[PDB]
Amino acid sequence: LVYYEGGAVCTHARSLWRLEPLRISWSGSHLRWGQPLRIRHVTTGRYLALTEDQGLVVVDACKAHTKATSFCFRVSKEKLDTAPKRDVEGMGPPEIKYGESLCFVQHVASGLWLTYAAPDPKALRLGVLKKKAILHQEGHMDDALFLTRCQQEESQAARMIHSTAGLYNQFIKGLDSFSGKPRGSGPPAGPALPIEAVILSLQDLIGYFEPPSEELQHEEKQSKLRSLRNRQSLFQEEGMLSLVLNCIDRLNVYTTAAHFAEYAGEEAAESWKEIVNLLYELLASLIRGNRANCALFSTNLDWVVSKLDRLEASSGILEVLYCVLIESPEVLNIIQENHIKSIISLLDKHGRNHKVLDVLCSLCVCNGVAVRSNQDLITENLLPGRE
Amino acid sequence: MDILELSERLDLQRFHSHTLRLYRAVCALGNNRVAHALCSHVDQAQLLHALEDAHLPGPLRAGYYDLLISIHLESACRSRRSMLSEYIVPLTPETRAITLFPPGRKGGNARRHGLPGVGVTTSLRPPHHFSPPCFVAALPAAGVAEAPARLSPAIPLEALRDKALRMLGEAVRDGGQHARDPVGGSVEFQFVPVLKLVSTLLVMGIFGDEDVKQILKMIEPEVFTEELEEGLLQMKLPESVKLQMCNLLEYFCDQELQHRVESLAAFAERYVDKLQANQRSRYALLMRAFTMSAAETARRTREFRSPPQEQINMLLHFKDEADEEDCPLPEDIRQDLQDFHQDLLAHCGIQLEKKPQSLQELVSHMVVRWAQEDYVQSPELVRAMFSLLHRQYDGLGELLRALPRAYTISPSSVEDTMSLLECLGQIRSLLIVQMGPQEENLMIQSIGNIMNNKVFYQHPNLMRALGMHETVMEVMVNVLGGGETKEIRFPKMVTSCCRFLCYFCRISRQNQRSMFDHLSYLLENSGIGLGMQGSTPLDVAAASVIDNNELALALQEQDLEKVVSYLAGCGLQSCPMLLAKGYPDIGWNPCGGERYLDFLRFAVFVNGESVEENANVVVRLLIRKPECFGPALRGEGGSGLLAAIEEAIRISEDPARDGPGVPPEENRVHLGHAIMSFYAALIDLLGRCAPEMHLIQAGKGEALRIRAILRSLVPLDDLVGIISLPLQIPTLGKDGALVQPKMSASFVPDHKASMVLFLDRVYGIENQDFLLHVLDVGFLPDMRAAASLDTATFSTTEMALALNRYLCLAVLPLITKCAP
Amino acid sequence: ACFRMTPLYNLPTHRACNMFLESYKAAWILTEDHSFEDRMIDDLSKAGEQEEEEEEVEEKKPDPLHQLVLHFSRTALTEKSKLDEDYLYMAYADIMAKSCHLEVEVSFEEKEMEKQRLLYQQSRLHTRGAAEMVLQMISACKGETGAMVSSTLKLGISILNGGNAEVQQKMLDYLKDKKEVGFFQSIQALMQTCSVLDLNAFERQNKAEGLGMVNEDGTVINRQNGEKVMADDEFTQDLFRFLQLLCEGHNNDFQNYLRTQTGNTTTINIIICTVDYLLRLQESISDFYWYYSGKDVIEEQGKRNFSKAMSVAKQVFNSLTEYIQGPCTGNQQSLAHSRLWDAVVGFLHVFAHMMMKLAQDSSQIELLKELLDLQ
Amino acid sequence: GVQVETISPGDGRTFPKRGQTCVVHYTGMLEDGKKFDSSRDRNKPFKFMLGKQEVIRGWEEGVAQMSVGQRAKLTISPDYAYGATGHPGIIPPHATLVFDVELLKLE
Repeated sequence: LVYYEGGAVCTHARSLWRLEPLRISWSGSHLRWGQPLRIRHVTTGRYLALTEDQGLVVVDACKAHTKATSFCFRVSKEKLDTAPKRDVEGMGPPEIKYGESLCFVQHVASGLWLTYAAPDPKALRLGVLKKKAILHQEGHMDDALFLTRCQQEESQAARMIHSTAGLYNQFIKGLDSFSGKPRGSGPPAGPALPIEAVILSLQDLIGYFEPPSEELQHEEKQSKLRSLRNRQSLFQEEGMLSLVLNCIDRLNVYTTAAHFAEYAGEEAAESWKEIVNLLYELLASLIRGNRANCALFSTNLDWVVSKLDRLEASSGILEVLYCVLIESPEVLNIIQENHIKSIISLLDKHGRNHKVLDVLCSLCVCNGVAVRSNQDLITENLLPGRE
Repeated sequence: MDILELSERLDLQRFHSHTLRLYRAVCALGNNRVAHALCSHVDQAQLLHALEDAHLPGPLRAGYYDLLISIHLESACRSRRSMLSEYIVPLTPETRAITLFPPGRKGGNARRHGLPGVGVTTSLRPPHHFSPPCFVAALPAAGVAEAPARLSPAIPLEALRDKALRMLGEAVRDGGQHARDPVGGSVEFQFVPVLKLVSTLLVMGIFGDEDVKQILKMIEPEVFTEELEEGLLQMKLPESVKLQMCNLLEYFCDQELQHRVESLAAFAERYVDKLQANQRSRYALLMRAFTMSAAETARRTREFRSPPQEQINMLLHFKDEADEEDCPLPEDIRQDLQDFHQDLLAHCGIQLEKKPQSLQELVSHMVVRWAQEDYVQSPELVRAMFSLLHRQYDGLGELLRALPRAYTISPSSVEDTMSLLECLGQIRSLLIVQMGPQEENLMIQSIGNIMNNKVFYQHPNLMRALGMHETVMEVMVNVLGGGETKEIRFPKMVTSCCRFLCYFCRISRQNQRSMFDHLSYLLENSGIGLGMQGSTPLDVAAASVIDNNELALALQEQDLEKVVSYLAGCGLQSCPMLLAKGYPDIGWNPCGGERYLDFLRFAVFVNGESVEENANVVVRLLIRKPECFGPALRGEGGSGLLAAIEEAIRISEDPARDGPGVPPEENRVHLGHAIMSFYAALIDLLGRCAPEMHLIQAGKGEALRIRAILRSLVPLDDLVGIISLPLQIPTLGKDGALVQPKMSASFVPDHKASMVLFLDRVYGIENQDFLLHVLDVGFLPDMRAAASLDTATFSTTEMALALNRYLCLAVLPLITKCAP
Repeated sequence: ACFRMTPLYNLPTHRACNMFLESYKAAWILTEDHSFEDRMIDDLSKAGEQEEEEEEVEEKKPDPLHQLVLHFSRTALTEKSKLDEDYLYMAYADIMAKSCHLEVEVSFEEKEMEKQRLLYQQSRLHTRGAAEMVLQMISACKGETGAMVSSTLKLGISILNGGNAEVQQKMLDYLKDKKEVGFFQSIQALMQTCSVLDLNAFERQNKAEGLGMVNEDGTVINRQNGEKVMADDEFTQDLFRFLQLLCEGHNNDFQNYLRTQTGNTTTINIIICTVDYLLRLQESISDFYWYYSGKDVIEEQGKRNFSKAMSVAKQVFNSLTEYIQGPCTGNQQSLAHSRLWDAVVGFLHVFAHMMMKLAQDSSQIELLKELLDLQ
Repeated sequence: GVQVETISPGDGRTFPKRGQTCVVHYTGMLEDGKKFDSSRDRNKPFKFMLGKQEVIRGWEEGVAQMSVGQRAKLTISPDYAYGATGHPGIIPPHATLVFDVELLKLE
């Protein structure tokens, strides 16, 4: 469904649309009044369409057949349609401006105008600020639309989110397909999983989210940090973080590569460990330096403490925890004795690593504020034994 | 092993250094109990030995220095630093003796400054308190979070002070020789820990005058000689060491400022004595001399009719020398002030060689030389050095900004002031840490002690300078915001947060204005506090606005709109807390609508008269959001007020519609009473917004329009019906047991009083027939009932008391007015 | 109570001492004038021992003033939600602002001399990065009014006075290479925050002063608070003076950049924002007129608020004039297609009626003169 | 239970009485041998009054048996010591305590 919405949705990716003229050649030409075209949603790959049954929606390309998905921009609502314009080779006349021209969207076949539904009463009581978008014969005067440019960063990020979501969902679907079906002394009996593509995507995204080097100058480093925080927020709002969590959850049920092979085969069992480490590293990259993304774990912190003991990605899980605790005080106020004891057992079982001490130090103080409960629990459980 | 093998065993070095970091973290920010516990694992002997151990790695050396500071010194230094900004000067012989310039042969104005940090200081700083470390002591029977807060562990401060001086001198001398084997492997690791310890001890006040002199000689002997060795400033030191040096210099500059403040206070003592005597003699001589002239006698007497502050201003207005003649004071008294002013300007350096000969020149030249020599890479160091440069160049402005924190007190208030200061230090410490039960108890107890203190009431300007109310508000809000949506914890602390702040506005108008300035913050924090019962930030706001026409007229329509939006949300949605408690689900929250309404009442009604500026705004906002009026008074599909009251009474009779009907608190909400009280508050607020008559006689269109709107909203027949509604009366029955109404769940005379006020202010009683109608329907029956209840058994009943209040407050005055 | 007012000799010494402290502060310490700004700036501009180094020249080490400007630019460029208040920054900005101007017919040569001295004192700053720091802090304020932005604007005005083309060029080059929208976003938000006359506030103030309760401390009748009416008049004038000085000298590059920023993803028309503020201002002035129309004589506070509004309007008019002078044809067309015509119609109505009304009483002559100058 | 063994003898006649301040140097170890307290590290003798209940039951009774100048080892069960709750951070729950005590003087 399509809505007129204001707020952070503006800065979000879901508000991003791509204009696709019906011609392949010279599709980058200047847009022209009455020029038929399709409107694509970047993060979903779906196309604005008019459907007899559900009216204005976004449909898949397979169902986009140029009668539902063909739209034009008109400067005025009058039904002139005096002459269909001839196709032009070259960029052509520069008619429509960014942020100045006022455009009315019209479905070519029906001639309907893009407009809002005039929210029914009690919507104000709900405090719902979003207005469903409809196609209507007359519409409203204010139906005109400014077109605003997006950053190359945002466009790239939206496309990458779309592809990453598709890939990881296919991976998850395969894992669910052979979740509870052992292969025995046979094949896993299912479509080949995209291990290589998943690995390369994970590596590319880690490099994409890599933090700037300290050697950099202050101004450029701050600009890179802005870019990184924005990209993290966009990925989070489009749900990549939850997708990574789901992938990790499904890969965790298998303790080891052999246990994975029993269901998937040795060929994927080899890459099991690499994939889990890459997923944890990507999670750390997404949440590092982002207070909101780190705060999301307040509801589910046990998701990390329960996994701390696992041997395959111990360092990655620990880094995830470190980032979360440095950024978010909410997690610190929800900490518990069970969590502290698990972290101390990590010292006991895995060895004397100063990173655990850094985590425990972060548990005590955040942003100049101390947590007495955490302080006292750490003291009581760690110090007196003296081992 | 020997701990010194960690010079080559590096993994162990890192692990142990981070262990020291953890030790500091667990005791960070006031956990004196954890400090005591640590004193067991890392003992005083270990720490002191580590201080002197030259062969340790720098990380371990610094970690042990900082661990000592954290365990023993951090809380005390922070508490003292909090006070250092303030200058509470007792009027004492010691203060009198204080002079900007020590005595000697040179004239004070032209004289060389005395040594910073050396001399007499009378400003009040509360003492440090320490508890010995002992682990064989009897375990208190008292429970956790109720036992008193523990003090920081004790360590021998004079011995530590001497050792710090000695190590600093040794470091200076060896850095003079440029050894290839510095302690810790670096000049940084050699110097920084000692300097941090020394700065902590200075701020704490451990160092004496001679020790300060030795430190000054280490810094720069040539400048601070009192009447070869190389100084740290000449030792060509790295940036972190420079940062510590800057902190030390900041301490000394602060001491110079404090000396200026104290000298000004002493001069004020001495000079006020003379001015008071002169005023007495002059009044006296005027009385002997009133005979000759009347008018010019009047003119001088204008001085004694002036308030004291204006008398001061008049006496001191002789600077320009053009107002000298009009200034009454004689030339000698004037010259005393002029001389002191010149001395002050000289001491601050306004009055105008290669060798500095003063702290200001030393600091300025050092900072400029550092910046010239190298491009500093440390923003913190840059900030500090340029702050010092600013202070040296503008000393008068520093004093000008510091004085607002200066207050002179009699020596007789010293002990109470010190107790109050300790309580305020506790409260200030509570800002940094998260709230808990123990912290809540400490907060409540400190507030109670402060409120018992007489100084709190006598010296409200002192408290406003101290920022007591602001710190209390910061604590309250830090509690409010955290997990606000889920639930509000530590409600007793917020209830205290009024009792303190919310008597505070009553103590003085200036306090009330100070809180009015923070009003919006209180209002935006009010939303959660509503569910909590007792004294609330909305009550703090009401105290800020109450009975002050200036503040009410300065009140903002933005704040009013915020209140009205909250009330609309209340009128549209029920209370989730009540729903969770299992109450019947209605569509709106009478309980919060009532609070917002009485806040608006206090805003619009002052000293018996309406404020039209706020009243009209309230009316307009309320009509624009009419859901605030209630599900009744809605218009379309809306039952009337009278029907609402009747249905509320039926609800009160019927459980499972008045409450959960499956209270320990006994404050259990009764929906019928809540609805009746909401509507009564609404009617009262509308009546209070109603115009005063004199405007109506003047024929002011705005007043007439407002009154017509109010009448349209509330018809008269409904008011009369509510006034006529019967009120249950205590009866004696069934063995002589009293059957008696419950106020919290029943219709009460205050509901009627609101309607009476509305009727009087809006509709008015101008016709005998209507007057008699009201008497025969509603008023007279209630008077008969009250008089019937005027019996020994029934006289003290809450219903009888409520009836008497209702009558005297609303009815009887109305009958008196309508008597003709 | 006036008779009962206790004489000074009857008070306890400590209360009297605090009163003395406040009075002495106000009369002596505050009134005292000491100038250290120029001396500070010179001492920080001078660089030492580079003559003996003889390679540090080729190295180009920043001098202390350059380092301070770099520090504050660092603080500005740091990524965070809000611009924290910095008394050090504001104090040093005030010092630099004083350093520039450092100040009945005068000679042409003297007048050129003053220009040259001012240009030198401006160079001391913009060679070291003051213009870029100004822009960075304006972007950092994120459209929130405050003392930080006030000091930054005053510094910008100080360095830009006389239409300093060098500072102009530097500002523009910085803006165009960085291609950041936050600067103009903050400018727009500050314009929106800028206040106009409020008759409700005026009436409330009048009623407050009429009530005139004595303050509980001593006796203070008609105790004055911050002027509820146009409290931010100085800020509005400084903002528009800064925008005017950008275009001073008929700098077509600014005159067009203010209208449109080609490189940036989005652009803001400061010309139209100025027109909108002017329209709001003339609406306020016409309403305040209608308030005073019936009354024969305007009172003192009304005169004052009229003077404030007319000063703001004069500065706005000069800014709009400077936007187009040279001429800048695009800005001319934008204004011609703007609502400046409606603003002018309203101003003409007010001008005529106030002219007639104020001619009647001589007590209103100064306000009439100000009105005529504004026309 | 308090269990006292003489490391070094005292005078053998002068024994603490109620209301009499005892001055001691002590070193505290857990039964495993870990040290948690020592007055000598602080370099300050520890003074306590008998019958007052400043110190734990074990110290009361054990020092009651000692003599001036006597050095002794005191073994105290948890029930005479801090017991189940323990001393947080310092002493674990259910910890037997070993102390080396020198009774310097009575005052």
